[PDB]
Amino acid sequence: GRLIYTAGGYFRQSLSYLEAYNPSNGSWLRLADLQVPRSGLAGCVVGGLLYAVGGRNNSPDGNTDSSALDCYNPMTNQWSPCASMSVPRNRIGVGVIDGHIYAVGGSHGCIHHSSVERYEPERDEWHLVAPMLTRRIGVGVAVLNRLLYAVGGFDGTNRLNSAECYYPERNEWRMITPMNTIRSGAGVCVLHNCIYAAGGYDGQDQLNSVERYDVETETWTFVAPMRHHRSALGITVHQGKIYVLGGYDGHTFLDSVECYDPDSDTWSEVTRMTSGRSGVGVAVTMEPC
Amino acid sequence: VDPSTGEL
Repeated sequence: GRLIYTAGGYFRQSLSYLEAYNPSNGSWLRLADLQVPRSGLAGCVVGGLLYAVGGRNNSPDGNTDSSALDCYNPMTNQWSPCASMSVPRNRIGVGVIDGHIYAVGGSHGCIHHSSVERYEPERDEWHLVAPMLTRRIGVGVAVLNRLLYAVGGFDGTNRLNSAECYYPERNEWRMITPMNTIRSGAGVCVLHNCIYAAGGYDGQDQLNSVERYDVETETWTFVAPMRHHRSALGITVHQGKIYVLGGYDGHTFLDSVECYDPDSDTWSEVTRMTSGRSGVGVAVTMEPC
Repeated sequence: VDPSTGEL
């Protein structure tokens, strides 16, 4: 039995909460807080360990974009610092391939990244790889068939609907079919043969629409929309289902957690986080202790 | 307020 981990986030100020949800009994667990508060970060799992990457600490004492990478061990319930990225990345995108972590775009100060970095766990090192064709922050990133996808985001001027794909063996980026909707800060994940883009901000209102890209047919298609509209949401897949946690709808920071079942193409409210928030890194791994 | 995230 695995769990859904939610790290950091934002509600009134960046939070350092590490909470976990168990789909089996619907309960939550609070774990060791993050050493430093952060939101706009990305989470991911490698070799059973949880990684909190980038983000920003939006506090009263001031904003501080982070280039930190920290590891959380369910076995000990403790956070250990790792090699830091060559640059701070707020509202970062993250994906994993062959046990390697890819940090995509994000922002630093008023600058929007197009750069990308790859982290080697065993050697504990980061190295820059080919930069995206576009500068993107608030970008959603997912990995399918060992290929990395960068969807939507913001290049400083316009919210994007475009997306591209990175092919490791060639260290090159290639644009792909753009989405039907301009999406910034959407939850992007992979389920079966599709890359999902849920919610986000199109420059006018937080979205509740969800579209998926078929790598084969190379086209996007709208599926059942989520109950709530939500941007800067946490997302992840668990036992053939999409889970979207929190986010901002333009009025309040949501605490609702919706679940998507492809079979019946329907969403359901499955639980609520201990409290509403946005920009939280999400990932799945073994339960603690 | 940031429309996309709701952050101040």
